[PDB]
Amino acid sequence: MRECISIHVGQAGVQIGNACWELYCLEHGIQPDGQMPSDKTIGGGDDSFNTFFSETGAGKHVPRAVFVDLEPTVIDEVRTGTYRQLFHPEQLITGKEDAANNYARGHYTIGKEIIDLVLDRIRKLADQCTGLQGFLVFHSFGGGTGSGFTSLLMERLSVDYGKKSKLEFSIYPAPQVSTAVVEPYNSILTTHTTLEHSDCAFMVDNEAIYDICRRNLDIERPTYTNLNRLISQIVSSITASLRFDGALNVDLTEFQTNLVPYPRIHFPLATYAPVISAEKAYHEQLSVAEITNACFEPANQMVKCDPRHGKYMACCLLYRGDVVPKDVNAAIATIKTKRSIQFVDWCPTGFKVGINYQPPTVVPGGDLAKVQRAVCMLSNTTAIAEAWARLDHKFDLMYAKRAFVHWYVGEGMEEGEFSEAREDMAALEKDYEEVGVD
Amino acid sequence: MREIVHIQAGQCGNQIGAKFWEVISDEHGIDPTGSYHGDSDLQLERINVYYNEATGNKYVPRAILVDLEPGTMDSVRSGPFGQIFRPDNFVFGQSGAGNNWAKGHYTEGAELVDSVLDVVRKESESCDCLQGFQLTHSLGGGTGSGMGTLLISKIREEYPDRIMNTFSVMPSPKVSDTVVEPYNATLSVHQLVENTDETYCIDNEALYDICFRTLKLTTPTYGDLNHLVSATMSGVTTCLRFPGQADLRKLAVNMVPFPRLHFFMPGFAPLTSRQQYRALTVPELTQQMFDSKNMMAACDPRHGRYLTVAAIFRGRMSMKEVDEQMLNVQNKNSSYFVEWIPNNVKTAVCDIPPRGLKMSATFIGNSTAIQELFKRISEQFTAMFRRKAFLHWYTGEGMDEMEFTEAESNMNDLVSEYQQYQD
Amino acid sequence: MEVIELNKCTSGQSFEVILKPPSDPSLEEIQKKLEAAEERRKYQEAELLKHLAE
Amino acid sequence: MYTFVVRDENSSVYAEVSRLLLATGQWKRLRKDNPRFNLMLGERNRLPFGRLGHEPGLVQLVNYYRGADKLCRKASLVKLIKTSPELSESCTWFPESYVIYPTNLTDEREVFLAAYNRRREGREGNVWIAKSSAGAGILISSEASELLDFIDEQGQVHVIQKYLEKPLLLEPGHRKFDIRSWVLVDHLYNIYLYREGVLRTSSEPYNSANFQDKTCHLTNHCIQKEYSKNYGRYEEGNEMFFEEFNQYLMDALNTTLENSILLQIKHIIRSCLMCIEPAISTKHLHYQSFQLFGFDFMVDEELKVWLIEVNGAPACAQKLYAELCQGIVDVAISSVFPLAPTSIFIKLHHHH
Ligand SMILES: Nc1nc2c(ncn2[C@@H]2O[C@H](COP(=O)(O)OP(=O)(O)OP(=O)(O)O)[C@@H](O)[C@H]2O)c(=O)[nH]1
Ligand SMILES: Nc1ncnc2c1ncn2[C@@H]1O[C@H](COP(=O)(O)OP(=O)(O)CP(=O)(O)O)[C@@H](O)[C@H]1O
Ligand SMILES: Nc1nc2c(ncn2[C@@H]2O[C@H](COP(=O)(O)OP(=O)(O)O)[C@@H](O)[C@H]2O)c(=O)[nH]1
Ligand SMILES: [Ca+2]
Ligand SMILES: [Ca+2]
Ligand SMILES: [Ca+2]
Ligand SMILES: [Mg+2]
Ligand SMILES: [Mg+2]
Ligand SMILES: [Mg+2]
Repeated sequence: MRECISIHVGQAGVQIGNACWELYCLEHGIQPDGQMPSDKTIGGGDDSFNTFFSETGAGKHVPRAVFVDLEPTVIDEVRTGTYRQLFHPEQLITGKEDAANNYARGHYTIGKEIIDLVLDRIRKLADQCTGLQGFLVFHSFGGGTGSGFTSLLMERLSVDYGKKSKLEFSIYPAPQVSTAVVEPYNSILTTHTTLEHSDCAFMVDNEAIYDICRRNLDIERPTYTNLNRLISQIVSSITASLRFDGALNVDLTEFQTNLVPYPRIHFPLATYAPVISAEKAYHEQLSVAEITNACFEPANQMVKCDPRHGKYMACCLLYRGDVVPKDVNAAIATIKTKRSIQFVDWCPTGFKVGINYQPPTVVPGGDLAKVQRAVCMLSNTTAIAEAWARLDHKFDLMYAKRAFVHWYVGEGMEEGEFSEAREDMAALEKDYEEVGVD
Repeated sequence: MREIVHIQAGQCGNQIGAKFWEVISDEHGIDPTGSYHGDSDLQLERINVYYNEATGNKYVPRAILVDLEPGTMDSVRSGPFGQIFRPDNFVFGQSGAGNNWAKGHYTEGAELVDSVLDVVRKESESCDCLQGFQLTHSLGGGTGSGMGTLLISKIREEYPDRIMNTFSVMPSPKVSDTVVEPYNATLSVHQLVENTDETYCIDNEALYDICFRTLKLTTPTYGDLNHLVSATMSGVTTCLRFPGQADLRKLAVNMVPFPRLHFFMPGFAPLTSRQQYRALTVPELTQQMFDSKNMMAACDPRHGRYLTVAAIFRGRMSMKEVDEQMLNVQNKNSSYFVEWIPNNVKTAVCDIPPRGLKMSATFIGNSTAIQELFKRISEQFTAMFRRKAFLHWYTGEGMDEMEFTEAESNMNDLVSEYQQYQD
Repeated sequence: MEVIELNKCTSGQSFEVILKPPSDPSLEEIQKKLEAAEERRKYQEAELLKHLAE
Repeated sequence: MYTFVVRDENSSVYAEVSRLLLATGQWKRLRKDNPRFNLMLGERNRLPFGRLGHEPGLVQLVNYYRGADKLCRKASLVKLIKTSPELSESCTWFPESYVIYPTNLTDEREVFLAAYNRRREGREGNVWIAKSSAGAGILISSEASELLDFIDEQGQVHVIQKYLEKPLLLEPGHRKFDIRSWVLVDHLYNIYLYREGVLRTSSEPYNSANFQDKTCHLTNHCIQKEYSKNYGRYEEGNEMFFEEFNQYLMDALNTTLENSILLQIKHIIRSCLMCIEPAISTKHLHYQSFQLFGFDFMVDEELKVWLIEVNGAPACAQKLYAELCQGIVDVAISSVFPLAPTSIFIKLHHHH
């Protein structure tokens, strides 16, 4: 058994962590006070859920997580929230003034002061791991903390935990749920310094989660809670392998082996189905072929793009619920004959499938309906570069007039780090095109 | 605990600061004695941003009242909410400023500045974490202009990394006290260009036309003009005073694309005349809020281009209906917004409406049209400075003509800076 | 349409399907980049006070 | 008030649609870089599709189908017909074609020779034609040595296909020609055929004993108006419209354009567009697409229709710009952005 430490950075990271750890407890049957009746080994054990939870002599199951925010307003909810007894105070680190949506502020000005405190609070969790696998870092691109402080944390984790792996759960900036004009700057700044330090990153575009909530959940104006409850479903389906008995994606190392043949191109697209409104009278339960086929609809992709005009490098099917291998193959054959699936010529054309019999757990009073079977498809398509183009364009519109640059220069950062990061993104866009187009 | 220190300097500064506290004290449930009698927890949520909690659950406005003659501040202390202000926070002289920037900045004001700062340092030394300072003042007078900008220059020295916010009333010959208001304004504009992060420009001419034309007030008073400034200051500070997804620095990071271009045009809506009971829809709030006849800068935005725009909607309304209407004004007049700053228009909703209004909207624009403002001021300045008219009032206080020529060149540069970004 | 590595357990199963065959900075350099930015903040705030002293 | 942008100043078609949109007082034009637009008239090459469909509140429409290049490229169309089971290599309406990469760069060089030697052994007509997309550069010859040696002299991909040695000729004149039909596809993927086509005819008597002089073999509007010496003799601008051609078919062959030719043209369009629907449809996409096509056809002496190429950015005959463009606004633009007949098209229903 090997442990996984989760790190949540910035307001986005913390709230999404709130929605995920809320879900992990319901899935493993862990009460808010940290008690777990189903667990029979009191105060110890090397089970599958012990990769995310540690145990105390008092029978408490404590998440192996660290929350960090440069402003104490968002973490304070966790300290007095429903799950206040889950974590102990050392796991929740809070500053006094945030980064003002300024990457240079989160990375240099404020970061230097609190970086060592974080690492220490992390090293304390690491000292309980008999075989630490790596880290799951949740954050945003737009926030000055999620963007600026994360890249610094990754740089240090690669120093104090060399051989360990690190996965990301990034939030792509979307103007429909953001009041920050400089997030294109922060995104392209953080992706540049974090690239060589993240072995695999799952991007969730807030635009995509927004529409899935209005189109499928019939929510006219979605709240962060609606968005995070949905995002934690995907996160749960992506981490379930690490927390349940199985053979596919059993440790973090298996996420690069199965998803990232080339290093820099470590951004898998995700897709989830079904998303059914609980407020519905009652939905006709979808079959395996029907929910599988939906994995190739743009409507329920965590990033809005067009895989039909890219090339796949890898592909995983994570099913949860009443599914057997026979129905999976049956649905796959049907889809190849109708869909547009163009692979690269130096990767085999095939799918690794994983089936976990436990159906998706429904958050009491949430927005999602209880389904009998759901699937999450992790596919590494060059079609995701579209997201990088959009962002890279906006970065070009503002940087042409040096707009807003003074805010970053004023925190100690050099103006040349903009064009440097940008040229890196230009390189990352080229490496994507060298692999997909003919 | 992100606290803001308020400072009001001069006649105009104090009279406006007074109502601003009267207005927000009402919305936060604070009575003229500092006691809370509200009905919602939203009021006290972000209460410490502008109020200090004393003993017995007392809320004392974190504000400093500054003036060089007792007259105006005597009124506040005897006004409605006068008792709410901390007695020590009244720092005033006796010689007066004679509507002279030189006196407020170099001679009379210099004798009192060190004592006003001793109070500033007192309120800060209690703040768990100080966001920054906000100053209310006019630029055409002597104290709020000459001394106010002297305070800013000095606050930036003791607090070099805190936000310096101001509400600055620009002078207008149509609402003029003395002929030397252009002199005083040109001198202060240079201090603001250099030492403030955000300045809400408020042209008295705009306020007059709004009271005369839109509001249908036969003979406007400085009292009618201040009603607007109250409603406007209350709106722009909604982001800070109530729960919503915003501090002073974040506002500057998202509004000021260039250091020296940080002067904003506020706007309010509705602006009804006493047909005052008609319910106001969301389209109407938006069509008015962007209308030039509802702005306080006396600048035609169709003559310039917007760099960044913020809008706050107050009341129980449709947040889906707000989005649809904001996204409409942009797509119907995208020629007046710069195309090199993506999503440069943001919107924030608020559930607590101002006093006596079902729903309202406040407008914060960083438009290049504001150069037309600094143009008038620079015209009225040169018309007098080319003959050296009224210079003796200033050269007698110790100044020289060179310092006047430099402030002239300082603002003409500010105009050229707003011009290259309009193409 | 082959199926390989079929592994089954109480909590589920997993397998692989083949449709077609194929055809860092040290701790010294980080402290330097951080102290270099702080040095440029100290220099800037110096020119600010120098200007305020003038 | 709808807004649109213009990123292709060289397009003669959509330069008129822009003039018509502004003539409605309800469509405003914006700078070619302003992202707030309802309609895009994008560039030909490297059109940034990935940046469409991300502006909140705006329903954006583009005038090109992403991936349509698979059908509008010389080498792309060939590979699509021989690989798509919907068309098969035994497709009956497309001339036997092979993709040939120049020997300085898969490649069907040997498969071409196989079918070439088989024809040379069987006495059957063995006249081929070489061509490429980067041309303005065509060689008609009955020898495989000249065709292969000609492609090696270039540096881009070419294609060799069977030259119709028995093409239908018009009289008087004994001349060759081609047919151009225009097809508009809206966001819903309705396939509308413009009732009006044009015949770009040849003004030189067809000479099958001299493929060297390419004035009597090629029917390009620019070649006849440059290298031909009978330009504008029998018809105006080597352009015969469906009324005069449908009259000639009746006085000479005793048949109608609807039956002998149009039924075949309407079938080819269906089979081509139906084939690539599951790859370019914007039915569940965040933005919507619509594109105008121009198919070119050949007619042999047996009154069989052969497909030449498909143009994704085609031009139109001078006399038909007004009616067609307005039809674009009716069924392609106003069908998405309504304004405050006797359809000029012929809907080709199908199974989506
Ligand atoms: N999906 C999701 N996105 C969020 C959430 N909270 C913030 N965001 C996104 O994060 C972006 C801004 O980053 P923040 O996380 O708020 O910034 P931060 O990490 O707290 O850093 P600071 O600038 O110091 O506040 C915006 O584009 C939001 O859309 C959340 O709870 N869920
Ligand atoms: N296999 C074949 N048999 C007979 N004629 C042929 C032929 N292939 C091409 N042609 C002639 O060549 C012309 C079409 O050339 P092609 O379309 O390949 O060049 P192009 O694309 O530059 C002209 P367009 O403007 O239609 O795009 C037709 O007029 C036709 O007469
Ligand atoms: N809006 C507004 N402007 C005022 C008010 N009182 C004075 N002014 C303006 O301020 C300028 C004079 O400045 P003043 O307040 O006397 O400055 P002081 O010397 O510091 O007291 C004139 O141009 C007036 O138009 C007021 O109550 N409201
Ligand atoms: Ca146990
Ligand atoms: Ca590493
Ligand atoms: Ca004195
Ligand atoms: Mg934050
Ligand atoms: Mg006065
Ligand atoms: Mg062509």
